[PDB]
Amino acid sequence: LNEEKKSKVHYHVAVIINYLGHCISLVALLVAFVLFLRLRSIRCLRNIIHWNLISAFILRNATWFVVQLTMSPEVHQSNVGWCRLVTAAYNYFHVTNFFWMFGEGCYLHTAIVLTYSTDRLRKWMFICIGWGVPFPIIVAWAIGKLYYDNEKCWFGKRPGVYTDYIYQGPMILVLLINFIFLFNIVRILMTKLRASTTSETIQYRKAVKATLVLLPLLGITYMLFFVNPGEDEVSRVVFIYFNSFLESFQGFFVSVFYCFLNSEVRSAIRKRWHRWQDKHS
Amino acid sequence: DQRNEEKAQREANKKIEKQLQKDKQVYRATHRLLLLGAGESGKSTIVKQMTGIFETKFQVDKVNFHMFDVGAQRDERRKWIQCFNDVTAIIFVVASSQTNRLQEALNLFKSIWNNRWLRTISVILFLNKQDLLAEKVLAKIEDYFPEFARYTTPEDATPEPGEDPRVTRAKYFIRDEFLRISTASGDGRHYCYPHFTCSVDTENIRRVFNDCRDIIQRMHLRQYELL
Amino acid sequence: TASIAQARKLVEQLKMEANIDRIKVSKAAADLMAYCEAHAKEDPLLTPVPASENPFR
Amino acid sequence: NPSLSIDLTFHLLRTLLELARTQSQRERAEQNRIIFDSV
Amino acid sequence: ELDQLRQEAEQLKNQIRDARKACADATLSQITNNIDPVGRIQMRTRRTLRGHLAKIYAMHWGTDSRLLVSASQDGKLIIWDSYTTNKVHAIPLRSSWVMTCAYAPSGNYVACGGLDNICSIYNLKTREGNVRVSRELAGHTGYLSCCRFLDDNQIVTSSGDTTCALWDIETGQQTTTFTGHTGDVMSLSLAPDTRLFVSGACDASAKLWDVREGMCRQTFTGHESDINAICFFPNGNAFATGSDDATCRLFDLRADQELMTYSHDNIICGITSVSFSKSGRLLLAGYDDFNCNVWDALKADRAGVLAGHDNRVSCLGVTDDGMAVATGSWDSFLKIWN
Amino acid sequence: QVQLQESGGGLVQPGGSLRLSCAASGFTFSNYKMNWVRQAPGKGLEWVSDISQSGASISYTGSVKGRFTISRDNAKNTLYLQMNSLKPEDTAVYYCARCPAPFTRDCFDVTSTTYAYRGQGTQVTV
Ligand SMILES: CC(C)CCC[C@@H](C)[C@H]1CC[C@H]2[C@@H]3CC=C4C[C@@H](O)CC[C@]4(C)[C@H]3CC[C@]12C
Ligand SMILES: CC(C)CCC[C@@H](C)[C@H]1CC[C@H]2[C@@H]3CC=C4C[C@@H](O)CC[C@]4(C)[C@H]3CC[C@]12C
Ligand SMILES: CC(C)CCC[C@@H](C)[C@H]1CC[C@H]2[C@@H]3CC=C4C[C@@H](O)CC[C@]4(C)[C@H]3CC[C@]12C
Ligand SMILES: CC(C)CCC[C@@H](C)[C@H]1CC[C@H]2[C@@H]3CC=C4C[C@@H](O)CC[C@]4(C)[C@H]3CC[C@]12C
Ligand SMILES: CC(C)CCC[C@@H](C)[C@H]1CC[C@H]2[C@@H]3CC=C4C[C@@H](O)CC[C@]4(C)[C@H]3CC[C@]12C
Ligand SMILES: CCCCCCCCCCCCCCCC(=O)O
Ligand SMILES: CCCCCCCCCCCCCCCC(=O)O
Ligand SMILES: CCCCCCCCCCCCCCCC(=O)O
Ligand SMILES: CCCCCCCCCCCCCCCC(=O)O
Ligand SMILES: CCCCCCCCCCCCCCCC(=O)O
Ligand SMILES: CCCCCCCCCCCCCCCC(=O)O
Ligand SMILES: CCCCCCCCCCCCCCCC(=O)O
Repeated sequence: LNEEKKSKVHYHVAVIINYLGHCISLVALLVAFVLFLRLRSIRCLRNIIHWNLISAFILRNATWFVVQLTMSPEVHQSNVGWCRLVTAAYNYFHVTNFFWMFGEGCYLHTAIVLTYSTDRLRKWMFICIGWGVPFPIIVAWAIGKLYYDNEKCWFGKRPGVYTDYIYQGPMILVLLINFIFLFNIVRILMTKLRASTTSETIQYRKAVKATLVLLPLLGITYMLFFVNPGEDEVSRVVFIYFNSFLESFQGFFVSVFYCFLNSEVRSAIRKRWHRWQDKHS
Repeated sequence: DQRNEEKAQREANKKIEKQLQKDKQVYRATHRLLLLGAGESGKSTIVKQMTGIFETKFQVDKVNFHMFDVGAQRDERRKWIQCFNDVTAIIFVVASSQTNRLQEALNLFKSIWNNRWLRTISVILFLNKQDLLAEKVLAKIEDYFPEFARYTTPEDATPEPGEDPRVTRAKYFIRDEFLRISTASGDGRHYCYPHFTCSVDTENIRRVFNDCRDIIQRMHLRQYELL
Repeated sequence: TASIAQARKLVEQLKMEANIDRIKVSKAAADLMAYCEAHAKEDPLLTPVPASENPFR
Repeated sequence: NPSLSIDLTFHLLRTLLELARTQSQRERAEQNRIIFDSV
Repeated sequence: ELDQLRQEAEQLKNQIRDARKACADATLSQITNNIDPVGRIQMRTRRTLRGHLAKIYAMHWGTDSRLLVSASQDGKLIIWDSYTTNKVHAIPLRSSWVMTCAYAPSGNYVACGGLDNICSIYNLKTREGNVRVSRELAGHTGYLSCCRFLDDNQIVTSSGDTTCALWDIETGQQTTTFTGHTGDVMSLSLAPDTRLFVSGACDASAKLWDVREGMCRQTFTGHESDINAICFFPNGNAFATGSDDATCRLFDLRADQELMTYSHDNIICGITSVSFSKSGRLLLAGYDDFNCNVWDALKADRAGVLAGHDNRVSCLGVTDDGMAVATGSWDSFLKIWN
Repeated sequence: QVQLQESGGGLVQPGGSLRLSCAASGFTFSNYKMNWVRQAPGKGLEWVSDISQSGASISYTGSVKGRFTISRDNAKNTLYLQMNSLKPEDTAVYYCARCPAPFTRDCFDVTSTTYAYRGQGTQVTV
């Protein structure tokens, strides 16, 4: 009937990677959440967008733990309702995470390129484009799975059925936008560096550092090795390990770089540590 | 009895919060500038082309700029210049040239650039009287500076055609005299933008517009810890 | 010949400030000590106040 | 059968569930071979 | 004609210095050895008033210890309620740069001034429901640095043209003028009986002016840099000055010299605002190292540290009953320490 | 009380040398960067030179470069200025001025009309 593959010894180990970094991602993200509950003098719009992105990563990782705990072949055989509920909630939080990375990219592009149009942005537009726009997409996906393909907890893939792409259609399109803006930003960054740096070595190093910091924020790590060619070979192992490491450590990298290595947040932590030292001493 | 007074104070607080939100939306759109210079610099033609303080409201491409000009004050500048700590730019206008004016301008720019509270505000430099430099070079810049004869013309910039080599040599010498004390202890938090202007020129407003755009872009790159 | 009037005003100001009777340092210090020690009971910043009398809690 | 990097979670879930199904299928075939050897 | 007058002035200064050395019996630190020290002062931030956009530059408490004004450089003068943290009033200003503000002892008028050289007096008798510019005082040739009310009719102002003035609110003319300084008069402090007032300038000197006579009484020169703030003792016989050389100095009016010098090795930041408590034991000093210090006025020992601000603390005020301390810094945040 | 006393001057021959002394009393000498500023008859004040707190950063005006020597003694509490190879243009009233703030580099109001942290000055006629 069927024959086992030689990549099986790899596969479970990759799952162990998904059990490692996601856990320490919480050890970043929730802690970062507490920072945005304490520091009230940092309430500009940029920190609000970053805090909403951290909340989206927290909800996605918590729903991912729920997914990895409540799935079994006995639940996969018979189509139960809460299985479809957990699948729809995970897809909703994933689309919400991508639209908040879109909000990060739109705010950064409207902060650097359209410099004089930065005050036109308001908080309610980003809230309604982050938490609002995924709702009709997930409702349309639920209707399409209710009427076309309603087997195997709505995530079983049948050939000739393209009902999954109705939630994957805009996302990669969003990801396309998250490429293009970044390119323009890098151009403007060069327009600063050549003005401010007299050494070729320093400016390229700072541009590479800014690019490697900005890549996990906009989520362009998914576009690094995106489509498998299709041949049953060792490229599937590279696909699984590369995408598993990036999807597990993306939220950790975003949280650490934008919270713990920021100068204002470190200065506020040093001020509060001196206040606690003066109180205890 | 106290419930009605508390409800009246809550309604007054809601009205004042709505008015302050509208005033915040008005306030964060306008960009404010500080025009500063000497007496013989020629700021009158500058304010005619584009009381204690002088107000100037204008707009370019639907972007409101409010310029503040210091008027009936004294020479004691060490107490009120701390008030201009949240402006986006200090437009420092001096004229190239009686007492020595350029050394006083260099000392004033050195005191502004090395101030404790003026480490975040960028200075847009303007050299106003270039025609006076072209007229006074024919029949006094070599007397006050002994390093004017032992100075080479910078080749990294393109000079305007139809001019004497001594005029552009003195121009870039004054530019390098400002950039020596400008590029000494800057450390990337605040920058200087030297420019060359004349009397009848309407291209200065676009220069101030582009320089303030560069200042806000460098501020947003500083807040993201990219630059 | 413009600062001569300012010099005359400074001379007259020093002559007005010269003829005074300066009180001793120890007597004024004891007066400030007695004033600071007498009003020590009604200082809400020196002595910590309870939650009832404090309107800011 | 194209897959995407974004849908990596459900891809790993489908591979793990298909591996569990073929493992249970091999276990049931082993039990059936025990029944055939006994009876 | 100048050499003889300068030598006569030097001889008179030498006579004043010899008289001050002859009247100096003993220091205060030698006789305050048997005094019980204060100890650790723990003041927490009870209320936090966040309604300003630009930097809060000045504030003043009311007579009823409940309402307080706060002026910012965005063009706002907000009258806050300290108990129920509600905004009672918000006055938009004509000139956006305002360096000082005042509150009436009766609670009816509010003054403000800045770089426009005009003292604007607003009335809080809202017959129509909205506040309006009740008066404008324009007779100074320099920036208005500080202003305080004597009563509902008179107002003492200090300007940056080395002059102080006494204005009548009804007529609009200077009653008397004060011209004895050579630098910018940074601040002034009225006496509790409203008879005399001190004024410190940028020549490291504080002069004691009379309101009724209109001439200087005494001069105090004990600092090394610009005197930024001054405040009276609660009885009205001594005062304390804060300067830019990170040293505070408590002077006496009767002894005509300094009594105490407050300094420390780690403090290299100038003082912005000084204010005593109600009794006179604690002395509050707002430095430029993002925190305030509570000194013991009798033993010169730093008792407390008020560290809750992010930027330069510009204004500090103590209410009349001594219940709380309002500090306002350049991060647009008022904090009510208690 | 802050007091600055100047010493030296007098009518000398052109091309000769001279030495000005500045005695300070009433403050800490090792905290303030100090300046020499001259005022010509019939003209305004103009800045001559300055020395920092430690004495490492010494700067001059271009018209007085290589001919003036400004030094300071923190223990002896004094400020010296050696002037060799003079010119008949240097006849002025000289002042030793103090910057108003300690532990800083900026000096705003040194060359001003009414500044109180400078001495009475000395007359040098060449
Ligand atoms: C249980 C295992 C994973 C160890 C967890 C360590 C946790 C409990 C520790 C380590 C780092 C700590 C944080 C360090 C800094 C701050 C900023 C402060 O303003 C709020 C508390 C907060 C957020 C601390 C909360 C407790 C904390 C999160
Ligand atoms: C916002 C998202 C995370 C909400 C997800 C709802 C989750 C937390 C709830 C809703 C239905 C719940 C399930 C209800 C029934 C069962 C059957 C039991 O034998 C195992 C637990 C399990 C499977 C529960 C697990 C938790 C569960 C899946
Ligand atoms: C709005 C976003 C979060 C998507 C929500 C999807 C979930 C909560 C909703 C949308 C469609 C709903 C389904 C509609 C029809 C049926 C058939 C019924 O015999 C069993 C329940 C079941 C299967 C419902 C279960 C819950 C359901 C799957
Ligand atoms: C899909 C099911 C299982 C879970 C759905 C969770 C939804 C209902 C919850 C979780 C997170 C919530 C959002 C959290 C934050 C905000 C910002 C606030 O200013 C407006 C409401 C808003 C936008 C909430 C709307 C409701 C919300 C989106
Ligand atoms: C460095 C960060 C991004 C983590 C990336 C881990 C990568 C570099 C490592 C971890 C697991 C490794 C794989 C382990 C096993 C194999 C099978 C072998 O026949 C080909 C190489 C290959 C496919 C390795 C390629 C490199 C690899 C994917
Ligand atoms: C901190 C690093 C965590 C991630 C590290 C992942 C590395 C996994 C490598 C597994 C190699 C297995 C090779 C098996 C060879 C075979 O039998 O086919
Ligand atoms: C595990 C915790 C999950 C929390 C999910 C809900 C997140 C709520 C986010 C609230 C955003 C509010 C933005 C405005 C903040 C403000 O300036 O007051
Ligand atoms: C806002 C909507 C929230 C929806 C929460 C879940 C409601 C639908 C759950 C469907 C469970 C179906 C279980 C089997 C049906 C049955 O036979 O009883
Ligand atoms: C911004 C719009 C993005 C939406 C993309 C629309 C294309 C959806 C493709 C799948 C639609 C459902 C197809 C069901 C299978 C069928 O063809 O019968
Ligand atoms: C306009 C939005 C673009 C979003 C991209 C979504 C991609 C949808 C692809 C649908 C392909 C349908 C082809 C069916 C062919 C067939 O019948 O076999
Ligand atoms: C934006 C989408 C781009 C998609 C690009 C897909 C490129 C696929 C390349 C596959 C190469 C596989 C090589 C395997 C070599 C090996 O056996 O190790
Ligand atoms: C090697 C991976 C470790 C993962 C650790 C996750 C939690 C990190 C917490 C860091 C808190 C930093 C707080 C500020 C430190 C400081 O600069 O004073």
